[PDB]
Amino acid sequence: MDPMICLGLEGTAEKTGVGIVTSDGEVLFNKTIMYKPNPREAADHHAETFPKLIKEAFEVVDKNEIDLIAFSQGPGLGPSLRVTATVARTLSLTLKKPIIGVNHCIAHIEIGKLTTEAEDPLTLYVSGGNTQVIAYVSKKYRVFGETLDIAVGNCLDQFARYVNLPHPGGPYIEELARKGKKLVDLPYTVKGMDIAFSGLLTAAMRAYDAGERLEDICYSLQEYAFSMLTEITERALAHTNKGEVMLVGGVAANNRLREMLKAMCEGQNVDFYVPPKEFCGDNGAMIAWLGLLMHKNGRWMSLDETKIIPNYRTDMVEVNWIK
Amino acid sequence: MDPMICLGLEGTAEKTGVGIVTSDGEVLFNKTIMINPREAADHHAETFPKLIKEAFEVVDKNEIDLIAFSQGPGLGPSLRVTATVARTLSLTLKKPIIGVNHCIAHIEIGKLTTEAEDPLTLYVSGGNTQVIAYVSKKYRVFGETLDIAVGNCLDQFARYVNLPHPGGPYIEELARKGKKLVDLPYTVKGMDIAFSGLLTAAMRAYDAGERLEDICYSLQEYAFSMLTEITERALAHTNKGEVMLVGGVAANNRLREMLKAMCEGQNVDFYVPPKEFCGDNGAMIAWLGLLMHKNGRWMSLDETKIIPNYRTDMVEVNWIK
Amino acid sequence: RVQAKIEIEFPSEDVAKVVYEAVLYEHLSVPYRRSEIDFKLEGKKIILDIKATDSSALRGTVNSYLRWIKAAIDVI
Amino acid sequence: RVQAKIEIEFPSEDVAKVVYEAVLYEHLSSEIDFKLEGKKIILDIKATDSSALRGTVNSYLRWIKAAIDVIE
Amino acid sequence: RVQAKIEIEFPSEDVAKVVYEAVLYEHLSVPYRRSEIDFKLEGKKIILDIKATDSSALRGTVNSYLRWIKAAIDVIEV
Amino acid sequence: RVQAKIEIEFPSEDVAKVVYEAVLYEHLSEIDFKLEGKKIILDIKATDSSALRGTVNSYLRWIKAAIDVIEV
Ligand SMILES: Nc1ncnc2c1ncn2[C@@H]1O[C@H](COP(=O)(O)O)[C@@H](O)[C@H]1O
Ligand SMILES: Nc1ncnc2c1ncn2[C@@H]1O[C@H](COP(=O)(O)O)[C@@H](O)[C@H]1O
Ligand SMILES: [Mg+2]
Ligand SMILES: [Mg+2]
Repeated sequence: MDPMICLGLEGTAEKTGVGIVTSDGEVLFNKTIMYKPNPREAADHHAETFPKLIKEAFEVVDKNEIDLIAFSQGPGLGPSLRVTATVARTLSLTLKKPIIGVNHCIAHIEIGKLTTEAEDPLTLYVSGGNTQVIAYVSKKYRVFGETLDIAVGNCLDQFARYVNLPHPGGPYIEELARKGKKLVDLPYTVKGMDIAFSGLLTAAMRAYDAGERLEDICYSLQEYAFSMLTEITERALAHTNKGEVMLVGGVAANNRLREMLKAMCEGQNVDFYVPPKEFCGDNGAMIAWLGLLMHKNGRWMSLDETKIIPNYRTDMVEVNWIK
Repeated sequence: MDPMICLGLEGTAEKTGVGIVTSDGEVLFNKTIMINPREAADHHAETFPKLIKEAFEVVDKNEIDLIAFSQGPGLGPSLRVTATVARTLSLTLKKPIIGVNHCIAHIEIGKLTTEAEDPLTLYVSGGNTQVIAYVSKKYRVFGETLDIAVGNCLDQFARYVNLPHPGGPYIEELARKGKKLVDLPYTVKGMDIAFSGLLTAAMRAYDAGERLEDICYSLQEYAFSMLTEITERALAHTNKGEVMLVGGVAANNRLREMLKAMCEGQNVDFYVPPKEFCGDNGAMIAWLGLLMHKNGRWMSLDETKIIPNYRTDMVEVNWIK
Repeated sequence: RVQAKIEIEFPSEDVAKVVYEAVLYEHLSVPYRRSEIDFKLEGKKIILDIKATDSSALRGTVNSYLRWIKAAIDVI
Repeated sequence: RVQAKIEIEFPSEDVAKVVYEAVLYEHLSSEIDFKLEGKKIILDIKATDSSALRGTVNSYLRWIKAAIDVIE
Repeated sequence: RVQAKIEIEFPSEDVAKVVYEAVLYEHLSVPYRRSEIDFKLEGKKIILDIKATDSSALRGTVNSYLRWIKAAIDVIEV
Repeated sequence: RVQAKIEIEFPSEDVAKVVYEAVLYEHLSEIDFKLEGKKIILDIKATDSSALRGTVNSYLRWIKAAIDVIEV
């Protein structure tokens, strides 16, 4: 009669995360630690942080009442995913509790549907390493439009460390963007529902070498990138006939991107949802919830099914929790 | 550290059983409670809750990590009650569930509590009569009964001469006083036996007027000799060094006598489990479920449907090498 | 010819699902039926829509399902 | 709460009456409502638990079967 | 060539099994290896027998495996 | 505790001496660092695995640097 409690482990990127949620929407514990600067070093960070986060998690909830252990199985970096996986089944063998392999990208979507009014949304995944448009169509979560080359989150980081800005350059670019107030000539690259930021980036830093003011470039880089994002979202929204639009990922913290997308949504008579700040970026809570979502609806996997999947495709899952 | 604790549920045929064993050989709890298949299922539905309640008094329900149940082979309606009860606990206690083969559970509980390592097992039950050995990476049936089982044959004969339903023991007692064999058919074909032909002639001798005690002696002589024969032949087919006697009929002293004599003659060992572990019990199901799961087998609920005709080679042995 | 509707309400919604899922796999473990059966879960109650040929066919199916459901409840 | 509603249709309205009267009168002792509507016999049963419901259903379905078996 | 043999002893035999089993699946999750490795369990200790081409190749696999083992042990305790 | 033994073969025994002397003299857990013929033996004993990994990384880094000078 008591609700089942799951322990989630997030360790695909730079962020190490541990989460604890129940069968219901309640999140008992959630904490994530970042890494301030390399895949080998990032993996070492997970190996150091994960044991520490678990101590704090086991102080909130006693280890015996943990019924399920979920972990981000992928997609992500090789060495990073291995630490997460190893820690996940280490706990599974110790506590003598089941283990569940969880897709990272869907965990972002499902934690939004739990913390937002989204029922069947078209999700725009905008991360430091991801840029995809995911919707649930034909009994599977599918990517209708996604990025060629790199992600926009990666594009903002790579531009930041080029102009001598702190590593999480995303937020810092947004601040500088307000003071700019002059559009720079940049390439607008959209193909169908797919985008490319490689052409936009190289031209953006060339304009920096040209001597055009950095404030203007930050303003221009955002306007172009987010417009291209808004367009492919609009096309996919019409292609899937959904009634909602979700914005997940770390770049969801961008005020301008929210503004642009919410405006587009108000135009086509659809709703626009963004999760709480704690659940937008990488976190252990979303992995716990999706692991709980799959297992409660009847998915069991043995240890030999828990090997890492660095290139986990969205349509490789089997959605058993959607009515 | 601490060992994993499993709750076993035995509900094949007439006997209801609940067992609790650890990762090690230690047995924490084991109790069994004593025809129409439809009525037998009702018996399980009434008995199982009482025994499980009783089991939770010895071991706290929170300390149960695994739930194993006899998935088959056996009677239809009986197996369904066991399975439903098994996964009801699995959903309640929020612990994994494992489907266990009945016939192999008899063997594995036998390798435990005895010095048997890789034996040729003679399964002699009320509904089963098989010779099972572990050969070529699977547990295989080399010889088995045609028609009915010998355990059933003694029951059908007992309730024919107006004896109580668990006829096995009562025939053995009467067999001692008889001491003269009546001419009965000795039916063995290859590695298989048939008791249907033996039975009809046994009851024919009863109508003829020969003493039931004398008949019991003769019925035992013929039936147990036929069982002993295919066991010896199977022993040569598998090249094993041990012989095991499991099942409810393993309680028979005469059968034990013939086989140990055969084993001492062919220079092989002979093992029989403790009286509590020979017949149907919840302990053997707990151990094999533990055996499979500890070696890394997880199964979801859709893999826990009943298997009334579960073949021995349909399992996948991940616990022996 | 012969129709029946059995409803079993439970104290909480959580208990209803638990009993339902345990029985469900036995509802799908039936190759040959004495009667057509609909076994669904609506909120805190378990619905049983049975349609049979004769009274004897309905009796067999009700005894079977109610045995499973009873066994499930008796465990909790 | 455990509830049940069983309906048994008959060839003629008279046949329904014969069976209805036969079962009602030859078996006098959970809450039960046993009525006859046209060509069909309705049986509304309300019990405390499943075992009690199973017991009363078994009883009535036995009686109804026995009643028909006499006619045929 | 460059060869190495690493041994990691544990307090209990059961603890050794847990770490070993957890790491084992990462030992089989390697499609392309920079050096040949044998990852076995003997009693209370985990044996790690590595044979590589050069020193840099040995360092990569030792770092990887010892990382996994470190992560496994750190979890069991506390 | 946690122990390790690394062996590194070299083309010539003379080359082994050069590398061995280069690491030993330019760099001043329990460690045994000896030279046997054309091979360099490294017997390391640490408290924990993380401690062993740190010291192994150090020596393999130094040996790598020594060889890189010799080879072209
Ligand atoms: N306000 C922002 N504007 C633009 N990019 C951002 C902002 N906040 C975070 N990011 C980027 O989001 C990424 C982190 O996403 P994640 O790894 O999913 O948490 C990094 O590339 C950041 O630079
Ligand atoms: N001492 C005995 N001698 C012969 N048969 C027995 C004895 N005890 C039990 N049986 C038979 O074993 C069967 C029940 O045991 P089981 O097969 O374990 O359920 C029935 O066929 C009994 O007649
Ligand atoms: Mg992410
Ligand atoms: Mg048996």
